[PDB]
Amino acid sequence: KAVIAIHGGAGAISRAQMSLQQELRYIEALSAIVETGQKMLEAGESALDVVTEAVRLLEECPLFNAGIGAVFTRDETHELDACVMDGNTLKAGAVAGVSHLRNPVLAARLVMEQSPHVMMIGEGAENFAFARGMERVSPEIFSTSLRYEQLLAAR
Amino acid sequence: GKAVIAIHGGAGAISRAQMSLQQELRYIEALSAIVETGQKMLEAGESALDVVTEAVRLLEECPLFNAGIGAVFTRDETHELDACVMDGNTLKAGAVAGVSHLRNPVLAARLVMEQSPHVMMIGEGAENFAFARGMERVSPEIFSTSLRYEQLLAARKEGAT
Amino acid sequence: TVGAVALDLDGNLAAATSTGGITNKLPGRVGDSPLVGAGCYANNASVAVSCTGTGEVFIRALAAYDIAALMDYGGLSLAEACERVVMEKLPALGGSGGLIAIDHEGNVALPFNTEGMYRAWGYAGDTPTTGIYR
Amino acid sequence: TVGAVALDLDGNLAAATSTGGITNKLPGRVGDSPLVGAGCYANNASVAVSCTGTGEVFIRALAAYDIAALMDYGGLSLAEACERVVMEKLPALGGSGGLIAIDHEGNVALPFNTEGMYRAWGYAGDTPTTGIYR
Ligand SMILES: [Cl-]
Ligand code: NA
Ligand code: NA
Repeated sequence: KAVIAIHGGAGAISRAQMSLQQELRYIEALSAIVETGQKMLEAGESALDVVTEAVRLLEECPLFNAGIGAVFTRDETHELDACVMDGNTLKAGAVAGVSHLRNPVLAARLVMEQSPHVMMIGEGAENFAFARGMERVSPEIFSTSLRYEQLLAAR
Repeated sequence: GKAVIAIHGGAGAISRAQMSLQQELRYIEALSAIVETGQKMLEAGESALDVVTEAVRLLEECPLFNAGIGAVFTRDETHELDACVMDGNTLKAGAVAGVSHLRNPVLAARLVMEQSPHVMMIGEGAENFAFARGMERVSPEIFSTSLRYEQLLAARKEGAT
Repeated sequence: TVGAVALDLDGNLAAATSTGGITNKLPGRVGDSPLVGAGCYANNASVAVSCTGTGEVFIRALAAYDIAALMDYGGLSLAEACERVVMEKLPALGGSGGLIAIDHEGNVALPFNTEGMYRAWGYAGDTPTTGIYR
Repeated sequence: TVGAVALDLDGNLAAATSTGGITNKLPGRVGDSPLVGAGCYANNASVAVSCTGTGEVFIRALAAYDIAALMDYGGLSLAEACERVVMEKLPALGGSGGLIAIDHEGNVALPFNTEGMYRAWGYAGDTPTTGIYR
């Protein structure tokens, strides 16, 4: 019957560079978020609300390259992208290139439910969100020392 | 099978009732010249990729078609242009969305494919990438036409009605 | 919106789609045109597709790639695939428009469910056909 | 890149994907994550999918929708579809990464061809599993 899977990205992971204390932090975060998702499904929440909340938590968690803890672009900026899709209606919402929205997945969901559109990009996506009452955040809120150091290393 | 080209300039509520043969003939002659260009290229052994690039470049250039020059207007009386190109040989693809300062989005899309590791670029980011690769910057008003502006004024009137 | 698909003398397929979007568009909105597998797709093993129509439905239905999958996985002909996508599924989903498609055997299809689609096609070294209405 | 797929007690499937993209990214670059059928897809008739890896390749192979199409039109199992896409077709294009998928029957797959994928899953009223390495 009901079931959730989540991911926090593939390819970024190498045993030889990871400490066990980092592995544990990731196990704890993954386990806490999948459990939130399980409780929701047992309580009769929809697959759409469940995937929305799961991805919201992964965004908020600085360990994961989405929302807070986003990687940096070449210009030391954050450009965020997200999509959500409802298998019952084939309805879908998506934002690309957003910098001033805390939870891209919630912006994507706002495009799905409060526009006739599927995909919005850039300032237009953000203005659409703000007009529907989504809060404007400063772009520095996603910035982390860990990700910034990875940018300097890449150079 | 045999080498072949198909082109379109868009599907929609094209009303025989409203149209005169004279208006229709402007569309037929534009389509006929462009497809004939592509056939000539195919006959001379040009690549499918260069044929579709050139056919769409001409449809962009032609003010009758909603792509490049003759782009419809946004709610803000601006032009936001999008395009894609895909090579069935390599399955490489190139694409731009929401660009206002590139004359030929299909040429920018092709540039993303050929001169970046990427498939899709948007907005100012797409424009700065193309400028850096030596594609020209244009004024957004080069796409503006009276016929599309009058269509924006009619859509606005309908909205208020 | 505008588009081209081609099969060349060497058996390569290619597809290109370009648009200014829609009259009165919300700034930042993106239709199928620039989205691989929605408004544009090309694979030497199947088809080259360029689409035009109600962008949200062509995205949600992955119209261009769907033509490829229906042929490759479903074993439909280009004609059956175009009928399925353009004349049945897109209208059921509340979308309107059309597309142009050439398969790896040089079959050509220009389906549309609208009053018109501005279109032309022609085999190398043959007379072209043009069209506006059904 | 992060994602979630879910099958609820009413038989509905949903998927979401979110990303900050790649370290040192060219401004304006868009990967698979926001593109329907590439990095995210859900259809009650088939499967919910969220992807992660070399975004250019997930776009060119339309990974998420290809799982759905193989199952829907091909009659492949979720496991067959995941093996084909993740283990054969993506590497053939120089793609690395993985995805999470739940079918309409509540089968779950978390394929990847990389050294790692941060992942977790669990049935409702049951004990969750996490995973980093193979
Ligand atoms: Cl006609
Ligand atoms: Na995060
Ligand atoms: Na034009």
